[PDB]
Amino acid sequence: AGSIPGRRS
Amino acid sequence: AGSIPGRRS
Amino acid sequence: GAMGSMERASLIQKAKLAEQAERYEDMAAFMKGAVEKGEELSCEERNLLSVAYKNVVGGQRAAWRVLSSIEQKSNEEGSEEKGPEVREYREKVETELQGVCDTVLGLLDSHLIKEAGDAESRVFYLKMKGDYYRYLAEVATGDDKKRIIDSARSAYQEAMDISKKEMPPTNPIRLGLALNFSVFHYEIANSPEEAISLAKTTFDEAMADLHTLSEDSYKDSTLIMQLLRDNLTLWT
Amino acid sequence: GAMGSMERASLIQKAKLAEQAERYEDMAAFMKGAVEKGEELSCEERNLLSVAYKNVVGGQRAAWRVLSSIEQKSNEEGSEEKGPEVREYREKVETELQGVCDTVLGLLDSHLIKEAGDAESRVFYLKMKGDYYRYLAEVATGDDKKRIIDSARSAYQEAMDISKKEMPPTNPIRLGLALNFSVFHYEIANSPEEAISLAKTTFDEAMADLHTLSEDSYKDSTLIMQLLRDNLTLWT
Ligand SMILES: *Cc1ccc(NC(C)=O)cc1
Ligand SMILES: *Cc1ccc(NC(C)=O)cc1
Ligand SMILES: [Ca+2]
Ligand SMILES: [Ca+2]
Ligand SMILES: [Cl-]
Ligand SMILES: [Cl-]
Ligand SMILES: [Mg+2]
Ligand SMILES: [Mg+2]
Repeated sequence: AGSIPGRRS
Repeated sequence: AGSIPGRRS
Repeated sequence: GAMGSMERASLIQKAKLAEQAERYEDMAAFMKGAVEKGEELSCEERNLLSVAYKNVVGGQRAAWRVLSSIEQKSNEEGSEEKGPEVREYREKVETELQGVCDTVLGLLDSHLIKEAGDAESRVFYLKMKGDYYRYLAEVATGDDKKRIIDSARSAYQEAMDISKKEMPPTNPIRLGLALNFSVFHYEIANSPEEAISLAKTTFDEAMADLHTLSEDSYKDSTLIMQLLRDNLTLWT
Repeated sequence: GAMGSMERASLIQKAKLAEQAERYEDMAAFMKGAVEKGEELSCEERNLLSVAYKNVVGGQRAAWRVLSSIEQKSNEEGSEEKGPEVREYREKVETELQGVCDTVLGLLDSHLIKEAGDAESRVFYLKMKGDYYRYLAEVATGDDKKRIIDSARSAYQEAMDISKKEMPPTNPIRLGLALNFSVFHYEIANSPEEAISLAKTTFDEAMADLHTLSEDSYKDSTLIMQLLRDNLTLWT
């Protein structure tokens, strides 16, 4: 179950 | 120019 | 306050540098400084905050899961006593994870959310709020686990109410909020049907609104829509 | 000393946990604690120390290079003044890198090296010593840059002298020492011919000794021999 990766801006 | 990666033990 | 003597604009500039250097702890410290200047954040500034902390807590979560898993194996039938070390270190990681979550939640409460009037800012911060309670919920086992869960649900729900009222179905923030909230339902609230219904409805309403978008917006929206689809594939 | 109240064996156990959780700063802190107990380290314990710090300083080096490169671009003709931020942050990373190097070098000097009598332990530590001066040398620009360089060369050279006397040509530590020393020649000492000659001689003497090895040793030796070959390909 993937959330927003939100790792790169 | 690669040195010993030495990152995993 | 570590960063109290650095200029707002320097903190922002250095946050971008830290991201390029993959120094996410510095990035986080820098944006914490930025926030504590007391001015509202621009869209781009909100993203820098979000990205900084998401990377930090993400490393912590991955470490926690590794340790929690070693811990669970060690507490099995036929497993050999290794001592208190596994639990101790899991607890240390856990404590550090919670500190970070409390720090972000602290910034949101003092005073990002109450100053956020625009839909885009308010929803963004309430989404974060839901996310950071969700991360707390992942490791919670005590008297207030349910309260932690409810705090997440409540922040997510208020975000959704505003998003449905003020933003189009393809809005990336609305989409990412709905994705994350549906993960909440599935992973935290034991509500996999709710999770599947939300993700499905979100995906379909977005689909129907793509025609209104430019090529750049279309790319933004469809990327998150694909994350909704991936979850649905896994869950169904 | 943070770790002064934790058991040696718990520090080691937690270092292994930290490695599995990719928590290299914790791993490093744990092995620093372990070392400061004052007992010599086993082979496996030396590796844990080496791996912990190599990962920490490796993250620092990668960040430094990113920032140093932004810095150099910004100081070009036609480049727009952005202020002191780039240099400031490069300096912060740099300071933190140097601190880590001084910490490792500190442990080697107090008192790992003087207690290391066996070839395998002594060479291992002198190799580390050369490595950590090399990392200092990478960022050095002042009155003692040359002294820093010479400190590396001197630790590397003493390591080599012992390795040539006490270990077979295929010894993984001898091989990794020679690889690293040849990188030193190429990247730090401006001696690319020395670099190429060392790597070549090392590779060929090892080749000729592989027949003496078991399958597991053969795998260990050939892996490092391939790193020598990769460098030679790049350099010739
Ligand atoms: C929460 C969130 C939602 C969407 C994105 N991507 C874009 C383009 O906004 C990032 C974070
Ligand atoms: C310095 C060094 C040399 C060799 C290795 N690999 C093995 C198997 O020892 C690691 C570090
Ligand atoms: Ca406002
Ligand atoms: Ca000894
Ligand atoms: Cl611990
Ligand atoms: Cl700085
Ligand atoms: Mg100012
Ligand atoms: Mg003891």
